[PDB]
Amino acid sequence: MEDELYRQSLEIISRYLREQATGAKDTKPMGRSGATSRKALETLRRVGDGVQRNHETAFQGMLRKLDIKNEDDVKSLSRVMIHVFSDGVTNWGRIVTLISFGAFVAKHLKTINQESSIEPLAESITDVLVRTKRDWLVKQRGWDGFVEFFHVEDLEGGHHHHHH
Ligand SMILES: O=C(NS(=O)(=O)Cc1ccccc1)c1ccc2c(c1)N(CC1CCC1)C[C@H](c1ccc(Cl)cc1Cl)O2
Repeated sequence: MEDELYRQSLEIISRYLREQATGAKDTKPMGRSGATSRKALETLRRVGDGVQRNHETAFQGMLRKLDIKNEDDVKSLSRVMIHVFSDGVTNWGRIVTLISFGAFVAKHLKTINQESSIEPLAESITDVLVRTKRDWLVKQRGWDGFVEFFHVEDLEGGHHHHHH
């Protein structure tokens, strides 16, 4: 599961869960390798946000039902996403509906001002995505492949590291 590429994987989804819960789209490329993480946060401003208005009728069917208000309502979902991925589609655009589901669950966790429940929500997506793509994200570089399949808002090109 974990790799040196995982410092560029989890840093896309833990930062976009905070784009919709706290407004933070990031301005400083992320820990270790993170120039691809900056490029992917630019892209999710349109491709992630467009799915918060196309599939959010199904997100409320799993957030009024689950009423996610703890880290225990999130760590129980790390079994579920094994069966949602498998191949996950190699266009990477089908994974965006789980990333924008997680960003709307993170917004319901900021209605009660929690944040230690949104750290395991990024892992319930991404640590389980690199369980089912334990060599396929490593081979395809699927986080750059996500930016190359859209590029709709990465016209700034991301990159140029700051802080860590
Ligand atoms: O690749 C996907 N594709 S998509 O979502 O864009 C397919 C779709 C098509 C039409 C309408 C809504 C989604 C995709 C991504 C994420 C998903 C799912 C599919 N499913 C099936 C979806 C069709 C019914 C919802 C649900 C799954 C999930 C989330 C949370 C919990 Cl508690 C349980 C489950 Cl099972 O998350």
